[PDB]
Amino acid sequence: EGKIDEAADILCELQVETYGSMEMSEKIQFILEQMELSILKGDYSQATVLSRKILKKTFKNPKYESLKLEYYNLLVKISLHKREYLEVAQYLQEIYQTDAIKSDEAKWKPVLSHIVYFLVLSPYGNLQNDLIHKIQNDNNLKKLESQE
Amino acid sequence: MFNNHEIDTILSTLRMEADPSLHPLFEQFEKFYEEKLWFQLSESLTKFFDDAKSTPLRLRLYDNFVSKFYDKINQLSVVKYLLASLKDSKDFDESLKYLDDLKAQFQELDSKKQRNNGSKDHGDGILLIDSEIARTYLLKNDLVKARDLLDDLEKTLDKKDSIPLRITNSFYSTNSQYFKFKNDFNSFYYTSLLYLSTLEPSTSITLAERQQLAYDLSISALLGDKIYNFGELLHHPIMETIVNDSNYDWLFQLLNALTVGDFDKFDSLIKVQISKIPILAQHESFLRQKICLMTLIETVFVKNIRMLSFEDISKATHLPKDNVEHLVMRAISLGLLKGSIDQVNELVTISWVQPRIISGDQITKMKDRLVEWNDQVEKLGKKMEAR
Repeated sequence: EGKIDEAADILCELQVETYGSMEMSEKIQFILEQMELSILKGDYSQATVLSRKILKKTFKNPKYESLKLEYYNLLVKISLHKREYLEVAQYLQEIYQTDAIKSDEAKWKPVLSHIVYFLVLSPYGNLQNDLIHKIQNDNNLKKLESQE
Repeated sequence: MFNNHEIDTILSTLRMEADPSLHPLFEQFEKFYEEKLWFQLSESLTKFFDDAKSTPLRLRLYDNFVSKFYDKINQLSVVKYLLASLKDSKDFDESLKYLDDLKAQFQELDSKKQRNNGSKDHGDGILLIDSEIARTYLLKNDLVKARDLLDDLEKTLDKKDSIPLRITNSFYSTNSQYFKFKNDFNSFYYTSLLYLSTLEPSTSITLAERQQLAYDLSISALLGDKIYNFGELLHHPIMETIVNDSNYDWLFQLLNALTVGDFDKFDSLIKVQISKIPILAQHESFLRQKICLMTLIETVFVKNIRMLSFEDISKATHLPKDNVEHLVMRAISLGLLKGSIDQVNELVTISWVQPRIISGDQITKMKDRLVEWNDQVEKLGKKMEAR
């Protein structure tokens, strides 16, 4: 119907009223949808503050797959408005090891094509120095070798 | 002939009264197969002098001995030449029966022990499985699936230990063709170095391996760069004992070509066959520029001179000074010189970390300067003996 600004304010403090500390799984779908409302609204800094208390606690729990494959997809869209290529490389980290353990190389290789492509966009780093030599990037596409 | 039956009878009779492993119907079949002196199969110590002939498809009868087999030679000696004689067979079905169907925990972890190995003396073929998977699929799969076979291998190499270093030969033989299918041979050169050091022990000390190894060492050292250029050719002259021509004679001229650095000697080095690779055009200027630099580094260093200029460097390589500045930097990243070349001053600053082995011309003056010049400190320190 064309309502935007009033959409994010409905799901903001309503998810806390139901389960504050109780059930995070039911809270997952609300934070993800509200962060998408800020993307369509055009404010990248809004959705950044909306996700705080969840933190990395999902990583301290057994891997649920597609959960971790969602947050990092919407966090890159936030950095798209800011055009910051440093934070995008950090959001591609946990999913880099996820598709290399659980999933196969079908979806692992095309994501890596943009992982090392964004590393040239930053003045190296403490973590990027260990991102130089990789065992699995020496095969398949030659452009992956060219970027390596 | 009868050498199979006569020799096996002596060693078996002195141990067993009747042959435990050989079935009385199979006893006459031992000398019944071929007309030659040595057949395609044997047992105990007689098997040590026996090897593959043409197509040893009779190994199934040798595998048929299980129950009473260990009463002559230990039960773990079955897989010794089983997969060694089939190396030239090149069959997928016969390989899966001796690798996947062999599995593990058969009889060996119950009433006996396990030394792994299995291709010498007596050992279990479980370690032999992971070693021969990369060789069977070497000519089958491509550079994609070839990496997964190395993961279950390299990790197994660090998980378990083996006294003979021959297990790396099968590891280096797989990486030899794995690197040959690629472009850059730098990794192929380092692979053949540790492969030659493992040639001294058993498992084919014959000169048939040096024929195919000389072809690998010629191409690896040509497009590869590790230590010097031709310096590793005179350390192990194994090529002088095999065919001189047919790509083996290129190292003959390359020995004296890099010391000279004349373009006329390069025509006899590279030919139409090797010129179809674009990698050769890149390393053609890499070999000459480095060997001319190694001489200048030995020339620039006498006493107080650590610094070169753009004169002798550009005239020796016959290249414009603009590219030479950035062409040495490709060799600088290899760990040769840490210096920083200037521009306006036209002076090459050299920080020399290079080991530069093959000494003995310097040691006459070099070692004496560590004594006589050090004796000056001893003479001046005798006046400090007051307290």
